[PDB]
Amino acid sequence: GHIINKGEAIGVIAAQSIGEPGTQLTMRTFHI
Amino acid sequence: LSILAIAGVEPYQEKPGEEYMNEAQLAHFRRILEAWRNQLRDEVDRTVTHMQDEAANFPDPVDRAAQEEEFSLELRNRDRERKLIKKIEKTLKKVEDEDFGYCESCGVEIGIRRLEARPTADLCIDCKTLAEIREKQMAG
Amino acid sequence: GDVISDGPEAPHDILRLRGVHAVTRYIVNEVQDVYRLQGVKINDKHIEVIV
Ligand SMILES: [Zn+2]
Repeated sequence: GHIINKGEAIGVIAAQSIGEPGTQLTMRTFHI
Repeated sequence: LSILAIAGVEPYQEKPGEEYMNEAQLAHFRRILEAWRNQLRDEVDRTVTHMQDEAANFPDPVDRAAQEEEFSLELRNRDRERKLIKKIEKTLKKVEDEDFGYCESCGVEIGIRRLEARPTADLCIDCKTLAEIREKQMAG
Repeated sequence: GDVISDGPEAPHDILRLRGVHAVTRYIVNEVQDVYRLQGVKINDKHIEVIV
């Protein structure tokens, strides 16, 4: 819970977080 | 028809010497159109709350395809309702512009009782049917 | 940076005409709109590193 540490490779862990739930999105083309 | 039910509107009834399109009639279709529009707005809005709960919970690999199947039916329909709302809005412009009740191809007038079933009707049966025939030939 | 016509606009514009902080805010909300429409929580932090 503390602040991000020096050296943590935040670029990767950022990317992962976005790409994991991608399975739950509709890959057709929803139009609201 | 649950459409006529949604509004507190009852099928109209053209009286003996009633002029064609009058104030009372456009007030009649406005209530139905807004209520129909208000009902459609609630369907697109509700649906999403269920839609947001399923996407948050992760299904088991086995039930991803079964869960997804119900999602696709909803999605397709919604875009049609968006089209329907846009058609209603387009029809709502015809009332304000005082050009409601007549065929768009030929000047012929569209039936009063015909408009109560589907207030968004744009053509008379002759032009509309002919259009559907051209369709099957120009498409396939 | 005003709307001179309507319809969606290209992110290439927003950065140029409205600002680095403007385009970044366009993306984060319009991507989260798709995820948040689906009930998925992804902290803006991440989307920002991509930006
Ligand atoms: Zn006609």
